[PDB]
Amino acid sequence: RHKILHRLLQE
Amino acid sequence: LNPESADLRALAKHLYDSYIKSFPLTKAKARAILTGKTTDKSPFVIYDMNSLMMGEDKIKKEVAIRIFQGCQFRSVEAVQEITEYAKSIPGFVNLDLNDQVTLLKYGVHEIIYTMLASLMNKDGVLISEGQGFMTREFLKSLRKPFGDFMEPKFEFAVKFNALELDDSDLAIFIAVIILSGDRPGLLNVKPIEDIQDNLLQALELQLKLNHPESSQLFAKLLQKMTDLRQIVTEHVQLLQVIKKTETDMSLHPLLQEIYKDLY
Ligand SMILES: */C(=C(/C#N)C(=O)N[C@H]1CCC[C@H]1OCc1cccc(CNC(=O)c2ccc(CN3CCN(C)CC3)cc2)c1)C(C)(C)C
Repeated sequence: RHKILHRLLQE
Repeated sequence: LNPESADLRALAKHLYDSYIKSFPLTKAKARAILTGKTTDKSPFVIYDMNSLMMGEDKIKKEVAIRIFQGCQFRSVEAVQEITEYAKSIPGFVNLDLNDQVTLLKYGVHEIIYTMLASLMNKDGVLISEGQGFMTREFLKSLRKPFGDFMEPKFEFAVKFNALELDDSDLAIFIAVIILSGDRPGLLNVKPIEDIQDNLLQALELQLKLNHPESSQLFAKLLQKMTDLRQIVTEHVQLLQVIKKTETDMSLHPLLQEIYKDLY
């Protein structure tokens, strides 16, 4: 469920 | 001109600076490398399987798959760079985080093929940050269906490159793509369209100022936004085919995230 994209975006 | 213009100029400059910071190899440097108008070392040319192995030194089992896998590392870094760039687009990080995800998920590919054109000519494409030049014929020659991946991106690139955009134009164009209100599954379209309306105005002023002799460049460029969507759909179908007929290969998890339920 887009865990990498979530992480890139909140970084 | 007026203070409405001025806000749109300031947006253009903000996006351009952020573009420069987010993307190491700009269209400016890329064209210098490709024309020869830089006077430092040329890229290593890869035109066949022999040149590919010999070049394995200067760029970082079956070759098609080796190229496939290296292409994944590059894509993943492109997505990272594009994400950083998006976060600099005024208003973007204030959207619902789920909508931020949806916009990137659908937008990154369209930006990738936009910016890949900066790296292309009719004969081949710079790879590995300007250190390699892989020929178009060599990519067509790869065994089916791998020889099908790049050719549509070259055909797009040759027409797109004729518009002669520079980095300062591309910076706004790519922000316009990301802030598309018609992506599947968006929760709250209005704030997205409010930002895109502004970016589109900024794009239009940029093109009038930076290409004053080139009328309807704004309209020609908007029509390419639909060409980019066709490339993406055709690309995702080819990826489906590969996923079925090359059971052994594995797709990077970032790329799985993006392509999933977009197939
Ligand atoms: C990969 C291509 C090459 N060479 C390529 O697509 N090659 C195909 C034929 C044999 C292997 C196949 O790989 C297909 C593929 C695998 C995994 C992901 C993707 C994503 N598609 C792209 O075409 C692509 C990704 C990344 C870039 C990088 N570019 C640099 C700077 N950014 C800002 C813009 C984008 C370009 C295209 C396809 C590449 C050498 C193009 C990576």
